Formats: sequence, structure tokens, C-alpha cells
Amino acid sequence: AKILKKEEEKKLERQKKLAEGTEIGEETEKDDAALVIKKYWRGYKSRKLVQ
Amino acid sequence: MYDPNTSQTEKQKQEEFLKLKIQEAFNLFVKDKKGIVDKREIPYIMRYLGQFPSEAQVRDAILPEIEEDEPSEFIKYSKFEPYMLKVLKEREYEPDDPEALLAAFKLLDQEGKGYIEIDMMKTFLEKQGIEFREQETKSFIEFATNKDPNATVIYYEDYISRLQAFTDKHIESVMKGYNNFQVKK
Amino acid sequence: MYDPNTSQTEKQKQEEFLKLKIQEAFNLFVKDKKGIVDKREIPYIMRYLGQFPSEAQVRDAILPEIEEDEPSEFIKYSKFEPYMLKVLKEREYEPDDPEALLAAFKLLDQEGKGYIEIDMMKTFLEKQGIEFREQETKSFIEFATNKDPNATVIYYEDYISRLQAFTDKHIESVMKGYNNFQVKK
Repeated sequence: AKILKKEEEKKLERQKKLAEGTEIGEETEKDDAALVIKKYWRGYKSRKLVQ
Repeated sequence: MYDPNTSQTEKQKQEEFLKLKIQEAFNLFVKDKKGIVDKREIPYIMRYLGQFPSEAQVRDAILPEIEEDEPSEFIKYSKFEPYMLKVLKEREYEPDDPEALLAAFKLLDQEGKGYIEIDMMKTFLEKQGIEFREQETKSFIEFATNKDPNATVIYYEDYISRLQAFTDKHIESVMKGYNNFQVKK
Repeated sequence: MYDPNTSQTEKQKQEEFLKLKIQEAFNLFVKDKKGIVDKREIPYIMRYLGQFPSEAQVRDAILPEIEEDEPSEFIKYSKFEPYMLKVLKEREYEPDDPEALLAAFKLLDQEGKGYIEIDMMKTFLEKQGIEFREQETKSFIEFATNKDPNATVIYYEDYISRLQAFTDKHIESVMKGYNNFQVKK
């Protein structure tokens, strides 16, 4: 029930934000996610090789 | 690593520790002639020391800032110490928080099923941002799947948790020694 | 949770934090008008306040006390917060000692083999005492067997350990912020 209440609150907040005509780039989000994942994977490889 | 909210003595000791860790990593990654290391492992040394600079960032702001005016086929401790000393002091190449990885994985999983197809993740890795090699993608699939050969999807949450724990352990390993070094009389 | 042998300032701080937590739980169960919650949700809220009252106990004692002069299908926050505060301070419906649960399970396991059959547990829960509903038994079987579809028996020790760990994590999460919470003047 608390999770559904939080979901409703977040849905209301997102609807209010969209009512302001805010455009969020979606192509760059995937690139940022890939870059972060690659950095973390390379760091994990370095650490595993270190141990 | 470096705390800029400490005393002058603390800042100096942190800098000297950065210098000595740079020296340790360089010596452990010197092959034949003491005082020289290939630039390929320079990001490898940084990862050994916790820094997470991107390949483009490493090539554009790391190597030129440490390479000589005359192109030197390998880098020596001279430009290797102060560079990442200042980087750690300013935390130039600190990786994002784990929430960044969580958001990245959620974005890659548009449907939010809790896992991402191996084919899709490999497509992102080899076609978006800094592309990985085939063997790198194989290793990523192996680890994210817990070395599962027949796995088709990966639970990004468990992988993120394991990566965070391993990063914390390696950070404990590296930081151990971050502390003492004192001005010699 | 609530410490009944702390300082007077600590006593007031704990009482205020418990009142705020009860108000938050009430709001979570508020659907139409603030200050009124469904009667059926009365025991459920107690389970976040650390109380695991039985259905008979709530029906015989909790309901008549919370109910006003006349029987009402909705419980007002005015009669809910004080009763909840006193119940939590007295720890009336706190879950029993995990050792008690282990003893009960071993009593169920006559041979002491460390496991109980799913059918045996279903029969015990549906024929003796306050019989569970179908969904109650389904959830208990699923989560005791760590959501294993091929599980044939339930090991009571590890299931009890997991349930206790989950309860402790939930209690700490619900208690989160007590250190930063301060008495309102």
C-alpha cells in the first residue's frame, strides 16, 4: 500500500512536470548509462585483477 | 580519496601518500627499466587507484598533461606522480555514485523488468559510447551472469550490488596506506 | 523501538517520534478523509509499529477500545494515535522471541529432521487454531520456501532466520530518522 501511494505521488509529480512543457533528451540517457556501466566494468576488471 | 577539508599538514600528507601510491603502482607495473611504464596501463594504474576516467578523457586531458614535449614512447614517474596527485586532490576523475549505475541500468531496461537481455546489453556496449571489444563483452556477460554460459538475461540489481561491494573492498585495499606518511627531518 | 527506561527528554523524544510514525502509517492507510482509517487495517498498522497482534486479540480488546461509544466502520485518528502510543510503549503485541518460533517449529517437526512438509504445514494452519485463508497459506508457503516452485519441504531454521532478518530491516527502516528527530516545542 505504501509503495502504491509512492507510485501515485511520483505519477502526480511527473504529470505536473510534463504540464510545464519540459523536454528531456532520451538519446543521451542511453549513452550516459553505457558510459557509466563501461567505467564501472573496467574498474571491476582492474580490482579483480588486483586481488 | 583526498579530503580538501583537512589541515595543511593533513593536505600535505595526503599529497605525499598520493605520490607514494603512484610510485608503488608504477613500480609494480614497470616491466624492464625502472622508472618507465607504458601509457596503456596508465588508466590501468588509475583504476588500481580508484579513479574512473573515460577513455576520451584519459587521452585528451591525462596523456597530454603528462607526456613530454618530445613524444616519449613510455611515461615515467616524473609526470605520473603530480598529475594524479592533483587529480585526487581535485577529484577530477571520480566515478559517479552507485545510484548513477542504477539509473543507467534502469534506462537500458526500458520496460523495467529487472533484467536486460544479453544481446541488448552487448549491442549497447559495442555500439553506444565507448565500445568494448568482443572479449571484453564476453567477460562482462560472464560476470554479470555469474559466469553463466547458457544465460540469456542478467539481473542488473544483483550485478550492481556485487560491483559496489567489490569496489568497496578494492577501495579499502587501496586506501589502506592513504594515511601516515609524515615530513622527514 | 520505544525505550521505556530512558531519560525524560529521551522519553519525550521517543514519544514524539512514535506519534509521528503512527501518523505516517495512518496517512498511508488514509484513502478518503484524513483522520479516519478502515477497521480491518487496524492490526496491519500495528505490524509496522512493531506489534503482531492476533486476530482474536484485536477483535476482543483492540477493536472495543479503539471504537467510540457507538460501533463505527472507520477508526478516527484521535482515538487511534493515543491507543497506538500506549500499546507501543507497553509492547503488548510484540512478536515473540525467535527462540519461541524455533521451539514451535521443532514441536511441529516430531522427528526433529529440521524440515516440515508443505501439506503438513497447510493442514496445521488451516485446521488448528485460527485457520488461515488460501492467500495467507499460499504466501507463507512461497516465502518460507524462498519462492521455490520445486520445493517439497520447508526448513524452519533458515525460514525463521530470513523472516527475523526481514523484520529487523523493516523495523530499522521504519525507525529511520529517530536520531535526527527532535522534540517539538
